[PDB]
Order: sequence, then structure tokens, then C-alpha cells
Amino acid sequence: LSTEATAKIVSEFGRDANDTGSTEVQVALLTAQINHLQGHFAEHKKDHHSRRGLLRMVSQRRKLLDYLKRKDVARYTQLIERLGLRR
Amino acid sequence: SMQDPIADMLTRIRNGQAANKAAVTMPSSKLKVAIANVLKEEGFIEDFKVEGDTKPELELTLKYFQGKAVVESIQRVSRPGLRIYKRKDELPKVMAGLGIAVVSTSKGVMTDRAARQAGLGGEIICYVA
RNA sequence: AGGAGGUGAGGUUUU
RNA sequence: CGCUUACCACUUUGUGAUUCAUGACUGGGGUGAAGUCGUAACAAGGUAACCGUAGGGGAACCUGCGGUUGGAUCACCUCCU
RNA sequence: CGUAAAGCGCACGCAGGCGGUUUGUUAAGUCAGAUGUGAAAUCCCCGGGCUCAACCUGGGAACUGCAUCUGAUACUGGCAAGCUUGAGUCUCGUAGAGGGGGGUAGAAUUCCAGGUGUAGCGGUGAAAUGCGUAGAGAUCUGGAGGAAUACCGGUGGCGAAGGCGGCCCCCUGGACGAAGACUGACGCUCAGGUGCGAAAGCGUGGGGAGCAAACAGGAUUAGAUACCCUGGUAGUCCACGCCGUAAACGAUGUCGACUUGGAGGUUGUGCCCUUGAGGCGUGGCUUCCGGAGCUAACGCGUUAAGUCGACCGCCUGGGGAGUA
RNA sequence: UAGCUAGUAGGUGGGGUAACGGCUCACCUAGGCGACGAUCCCUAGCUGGUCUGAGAGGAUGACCAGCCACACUGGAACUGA
RNA sequence: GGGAGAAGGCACGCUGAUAUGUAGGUGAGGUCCCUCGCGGAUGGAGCUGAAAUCAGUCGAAGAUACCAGCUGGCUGCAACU
Ligand SMILES: [Mg+2]
Ligand SMILES: [Mg+2]
Ligand SMILES: [Mg+2]
Ligand SMILES: [Mg+2]
Ligand SMILES: [Mg+2]
Ligand SMILES: [Mg+2]
Ligand SMILES: [Mg+2]
Ligand SMILES: [Mg+2]
Ligand SMILES: [Mg+2]
Ligand SMILES: [Mg+2]
Ligand SMILES: [Mg+2]
Ligand SMILES: [Mg+2]
Ligand SMILES: [Mg+2]
Ligand SMILES: [Mg+2]
Ligand SMILES: [Mg+2]
Ligand SMILES: [Mg+2]
Ligand SMILES: [Mg+2]
Ligand SMILES: [Mg+2]
Ligand SMILES: [Mg+2]
Ligand SMILES: [Mg+2]
Ligand SMILES: [Mg+2]
Ligand SMILES: [Mg+2]
Ligand SMILES: [Mg+2]
Ligand SMILES: [Mg+2]
Ligand SMILES: [Mg+2]
Ligand SMILES: [Mg+2]
Ligand SMILES: [Mg+2]
Ligand SMILES: [Mg+2]
Ligand SMILES: [Mg+2]
Ligand SMILES: [Mg+2]
Ligand SMILES: [Mg+2]
Ligand SMILES: [Mg+2]
Ligand SMILES: [Mg+2]
Ligand SMILES: [Mg+2]
Ligand SMILES: [Mg+2]
Ligand SMILES: [Mg+2]
Ligand SMILES: [Mg+2]
Ligand SMILES: [Mg+2]
Ligand SMILES: [Mg+2]
Ligand SMILES: [Mg+2]
Ligand SMILES: [Mg+2]
Ligand SMILES: [Mg+2]
Ligand SMILES: [Mg+2]
Ligand SMILES: [Mg+2]
Ligand SMILES: [Mg+2]
Ligand SMILES: [Mg+2]
Ligand SMILES: [Mg+2]
Ligand SMILES: [Mg+2]
Ligand SMILES: [Mg+2]
Ligand SMILES: [Mg+2]
Repeated sequence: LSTEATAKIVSEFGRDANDTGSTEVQVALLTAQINHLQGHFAEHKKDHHSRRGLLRMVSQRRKLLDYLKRKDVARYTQLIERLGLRR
Repeated sequence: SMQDPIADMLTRIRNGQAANKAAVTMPSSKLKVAIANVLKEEGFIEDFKVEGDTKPELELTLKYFQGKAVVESIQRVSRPGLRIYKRKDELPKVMAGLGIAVVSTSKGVMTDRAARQAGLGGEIICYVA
């Protein structure tokens, strides 16, 4: 992912624009990467070697979302509403 | 992943005894300190200490008598996959009295010989002989 | 002592 | 008391599932007497064996592709260093 | 559960199983006591009576249990507040046949059109079929098309496995290395489930240079539907799907902590006059030999088949059969 | 044996039993059980106990005692505490 | 996709009540504003009108007349229209 894009996401989701390790920041980065690779996997359908990384990112995002939902539901709902997710 | 720090400590002690190591270092714990207290009181180890304030390291000084080791057998009776709980009427006796069965009772950590006198049971952590 | 090139009935059973 | 209604039993019809017994004939397996054909495998078993797969063929089996070593040391000539 | 039978071909992951560290509280599991009950008969202990015994009988213990109450709080678990050592994220770079798509270059085989030129070519243990005076085979030029990229290339590298090699471009995954910053267990495994998955095989539409099952001929042989030779179809290749099988092997499931070593290889980094390829130390992966230890032995041996924890899968005599 | 159940799960209101209860009826909700094995098939009375086994365990429930079902087979109701 | 209208089985008339003709459909007069007319919200007058349940009733027979698939199983051939 682009360094400028990562910096923009960190500034948008974090507090001091330097934590860059919060659950919301990680989920946003994973979602952005998945959405960017959506167009890559819509053409190269025989790229399972890179699709495994996408699946790993999906699993990591799901685990982070479950942890956020278990810890603070208020932040989880706001994050999913902002990112357009459904669960 | 680490799911049994007490068993890790016991295996560290056993490996040190096997390799003739004078000192053993490990992460510290409130239960590890209590177990080392019982071991020091029973004489299976020389001394134990803790160094640090946020990441405490526990150090144990092993004992070697006549060139060989002292702790010949050391097990973990109770494990996370199978918890062992026994009453006072059926407490074990390791080596017919020549060993110790470390027991966590309602008052603290003590051997079976000291728990039977107090008349309370609990969890059987480990066997040492 | 190191590296490189090949190299043997073409087949012929059972007890 | 009688009649009728409601419930239901014996019983009857139709189409199904499951199980048992048997069935012309047929596929495969097992046990038998030193029966017929060949010798595939055990040594390098005389085409190095083996699994997967497809074809072929009286039979063991053969071949094509990939894979495995759970195969033998192979032995003395020439050239360079 | 490496070689006797036993590790899914490999990964993701729900339920489930387990879970780092500190404090406070609850007191469910657990621990102590008490009450009720746990029929009697039967077992056992101490006795008693049938001339002893069998037999009967008195009392007791026991019936490991269950329910309630009174409490204890070391451990697990429920709750709250926390911590960075696990895990994870970001800044800076490194190597890599990592994956997909699109192009390009050369060597070589084959074929075609020609030029020089004649009696053989090829092949085998030896021959033959076969190709050749219709000019083959040899040598030169031009062209056509397919597939794979000689050396470098190395028990070297990457990927979860299967597996990946000319060069260039686009997209993309992963790993590692020194410094820093941040969340504070977010962690491991996984029945079912999902995805990937050597080669061979199937369907659709192409392409087809070489090799080659099937097939034909010539040889060997008592016979040869094989081993050898001459040709050669499907296939091998491409695009989209299907099958999901291998000696899919390290015959060794995944993750974590510890335990003497020696030779290297590869890939980074920190210093010292780098004072020329030097010396020291720190990481990752990987090859070999061996110590304690383990093992029936072979052998494993800091990358364990050693010392331990969590989880999943599998085996219980050989055939029948991984078959009906 | 991977899907079962429509009086089926519940609710409201009558009826009914010595008594609570879909036990039954009228209506309204689409629920209820089930991978911790619902449903279906086969076998089998259960327990105190008995045999073996040092022990955890394995087999079994004849005679003694307690509980349940039945009296040719399939259903029914009266009297009666 | 089918087989399949598989096979096989139950109700069908009339009266009254539910409902002095229900659910539904059509839809006036009279009400508000209104670009103001072949207009819309409100409204139910009137008209039409199934199907369903309960109870009763008549006949041997209620899809009562005409109209209005016989069905299953095995098998050869052709794919089928
Ligand atoms: Mg013979
Ligand atoms: Mg053979
Ligand atoms: Mg042979
Ligand atoms: Mg052979
Ligand atoms: Mg032969
Ligand atoms: Mg062999
Ligand atoms: Mg075929
Ligand atoms: Mg052949
Ligand atoms: Mg392989
Ligand atoms: Mg074997
Ligand atoms: Mg084996
Ligand atoms: Mg494996
Ligand atoms: Mg804990
Ligand atoms: Mg409690
Ligand atoms: Mg108690
Ligand atoms: Mg006497
Ligand atoms: Mg008793
Ligand atoms: Mg706690
Ligand atoms: Mg838990
Ligand atoms: Mg590449
Ligand atoms: Mg990259
Ligand atoms: Mg599975
Ligand atoms: Mg293929
Ligand atoms: Mg094909
Ligand atoms: Mg050939
Ligand atoms: Mg032939
Ligand atoms: Mg297999
Ligand atoms: Mg291998
Ligand atoms: Mg295997
Ligand atoms: Mg996993
Ligand atoms: Mg390990
Ligand atoms: Mg590697
Ligand atoms: Mg070794
Ligand atoms: Mg072993
Ligand atoms: Mg058997
Ligand atoms: Mg089969
Ligand atoms: Mg009802
Ligand atoms: Mg009432
Ligand atoms: Mg009621
Ligand atoms: Mg019976
Ligand atoms: Mg025994
Ligand atoms: Mg029983
Ligand atoms: Mg009788
Ligand atoms: Mg009767
Ligand atoms: Mg009465
Ligand atoms: Mg007709
Ligand atoms: Mg026929
Ligand atoms: Mg005929
Ligand atoms: Mg016709
Ligand atoms: Mg035909």
C-alpha cells in the first residue's frame, strides 16, 4: 500500500497520527487493501498465491473486528458504519 | 503457545539438573515464587531470587550432591487439559513419604505432609522426588 | 591426490 | 328402555420403506494332491524395482507421463591440474 | 503412529478445547465442617448361638453419591481496572526459478523452395524393416511454424504444500534485517465446512516442431501381444471448466519453552586504524558429522525420533479389502 | 438413522380430573425438540445387588428385598376410599 | 425439466345462521381546499358479489341431464414435435 495512503488513513482514524497500530487503523488499512485488490482479482483469476494473502488479511480483519466488538461496541459500530461493512 | 508456565519452570529445572547447570533463569510469577519457596524449604534447591520491577526474572540455584543431581523425578500432576482435585482423605504420598506432592490449599501452597496436618485439601500441582 | 570423457552375454526357462 | 350423533376396537382397500428365506445364471475371494502355461517379484532377478494414472494384452504383466529410493557399486583406460 | 498397523496431500477457519502478567471483588468448580438422606437384606470388623463349620444373629464401619447451610480464597473460571515479554501495526531497505497477464531474442530439431554434388543414408551385439539414381544422405541461402530456454546452475533460492529456471514491462503476495513509534492477550489448535492441490484422464474451441501410450512392420527367442530398431495416432501445448488422485516422503501433524558442540552455504546488520579479499559480535533459513539423552535396532540428535504443555487426525493379527 | 413435529410449542377463554397441566375444546401467535445426537431400527424389565478382577474397571441382574408392566389376544367401562 | 392428472382416497344438492347479502369489487348525494374542472383527500348511500364454517333437511343415488382420462407392470424399434 502507498505510504501516503497509509498516512492519510492513520491521520483519519487515529488520534496523534502516529499510533498507527490501533484496531481501527489496522481494520481500515486491511479494508483499503482488500478494496484495492478487488480490481486486481477481477482480472487475474488464477493468482491464488496472492489470494492467500487477501484471505489472511480478511481473517486478521475479522479477528480485529471481533475483538473490538467484544471490548467496545460503540467504536465497532461507528467503524463499520464509516467503512460500509455489514458485520 | 505457552499455556503452562509452571510446567515450563519444572522442565527448566529438570533440564538444568540433567545438564549440571548451577543456575536457572525464567520469567517470574506469583505462583512460581510460592513453589520455589516450598522447594527451598524442602531442600531440593539452594536459593531463589527475583530481579526486576516490570519484567521480573526468577533465578534458581540448583543443588548437586556427590556430583549427581538431587531432583531425580519431577512431574506435573495437574495440567490445563486435566485438572486434578483431591480431598484430604485421599492425598497422595510420593515415594511412600520420601517425596513431596505440592498442594495448593485454601491457605496457600504447601506439601501434602503439611496440608494433611491442617486438614484441608485442594489442587495437586506437582510431584517431586 | 582433485576435476572431465566413456565403459559390462544382446537375450536364454524350470526343478 | 329405544333411536341418533361424537370417540374407538376386530376387519378391509391402495401404494410405499425396511428386514428375512429362496432363485436359473454370473463376477470375485478362500481351502485343497507335488494338475496344465509362462517365470512377473526376491542379487543389478538378468528390461532396477514401487505408487498414482491411461491404454493394450491368455495370465503373471508391458508401455506412455509425473513422482519416490524402501536399488547394486559400477573400476579401470585417456586428458588436464 | 520414521522403518511392524497407525500424521489427513497442504492451508484458512466457525462451534468447541486450552490459554501470558498485576490488583480488587464475587465464591460457580474446587477445599473444610455440620444437617437430611443414601431402605432393609448383602461385603467387612468385633462378638454370640446351632456338638465345629456351612447357617443365623447383635452392634459398628461402609454405601466413594446427592441436596442445603456455615465458611476458607491458594488455583481455574465470571466482572472491572490495568502491563508488555506473546501476537499485531507503521517508518527505512534487502534478496528471492513467489504468482498472474502481455511482449521480445538466440541456439537447436522438423518441413518447404532452391544452389553444389553422388551411392549410399540411418540403425543394431550382429542384422533387417525403413529412407534412396524420381538424385536421398552430406554442404549453403531464404522462408514457415511449435515447444523448451545449453553455461552461469551450486545437498543454492522462493512458496503452506503441490511446485517454480532465457530477457523486458504492469499488477500483486510473502519473508527477513538495524533503529525507532503504537493496541495491550487481541493468543494456539481444530470435527464438520471452505480453498488450493504433481502427473495422467474428460468436454468445448484451436494449435501441433520434437517425443511418445495404443497400433503396424523388422529383428531376438521354443514361443515374445515385451526388452532393440523403423514409423506413428490420442497425448504433450494454449483458453475456459471437470476429476481431487501419487513412494502428494523428512514414510517424522501444528504452535510454544529448555538442554553440551564442530564444520560450512546463503541472505542482512552493528563496530574496530576497512588501514587490499581483514578481526569481533548479532539475527533468519539451510547441508553434514557427532556428545548426554532416546530408540527393538537402524538411527534421531538445538531444524529431535531428547526434556514438557494445548489441540486435531489415525491404528488394535495377517488375508478377505480400502473390496461387496 | 441428519432432519423431526400442525394439538405440534405457547398464549386467551370455556370444559374436565381428587388435584396442576393441550388433559380436551374454540380462537390467536410460528413456534418446539436436535451434533451435549432430535427422529428412526434392533435388543433389553430396573435397582439394592452377584461373579471376576487387589484397584480403577469388565460381565450380569436367577434365588432374598424394593419399583414398574401383564394375566388367551386387541380395545372398553361400571361398582368401589 | 419430468414420471404425475401417477396409483389411491374425501367433500360436492337445498334451507337458515355466521352475514335481515360476509370478504371483496363498483361506487352516489353531501363535506375541504383547489391551478378551479371530464379534477383530488375525506364518505359510505345504493348496486353486484364469491368462497368458507355450523346446524337442519329430502331422495337408493346431489360432478344427479348433455359434455366429460380406464389404469399399472415387462419389453423391441424410433430420441422427441
Ligand atoms: Mg513349468
Ligand atoms: Mg518388471
Ligand atoms: Mg524374473
Ligand atoms: Mg526386473
Ligand atoms: Mg528377460
Ligand atoms: Mg530389484
Ligand atoms: Mg481415453
Ligand atoms: Mg505394448
Ligand atoms: Mg514431491
Ligand atoms: Mg511395509
Ligand atoms: Mg508403516
Ligand atoms: Mg504430512
Ligand atoms: Mg490466567
Ligand atoms: Mg463454591
Ligand atoms: Mg462437602
Ligand atoms: Mg461360636
Ligand atoms: Mg444398605
Ligand atoms: Mg481470577
Ligand atoms: Mg475460556
Ligand atoms: Mg518470478
Ligand atoms: Mg513485494
Ligand atoms: Mg477437515
Ligand atoms: Mg495434464
Ligand atoms: Mg483435451
Ligand atoms: Mg518406439
Ligand atoms: Mg507386433
Ligand atoms: Mg491417499
Ligand atoms: Mg523428496
Ligand atoms: Mg502418508
Ligand atoms: Mg491452522
Ligand atoms: Mg519445536
Ligand atoms: Mg524455505
Ligand atoms: Mg547425526
Ligand atoms: Mg520411536
Ligand atoms: Mg482382521
Ligand atoms: Mg471403493
Ligand atoms: Mg386447536
Ligand atoms: Mg376453568
Ligand atoms: Mg385452561
Ligand atoms: Mg423382553
Ligand atoms: Mg488387571
Ligand atoms: Mg444393566
Ligand atoms: Mg398361556
Ligand atoms: Mg384384556
Ligand atoms: Mg366411582
Ligand atoms: Mg380423449
Ligand atoms: Mg435388452
Ligand atoms: Mg422379441
Ligand atoms: Mg418417431
Ligand atoms: Mg438410438
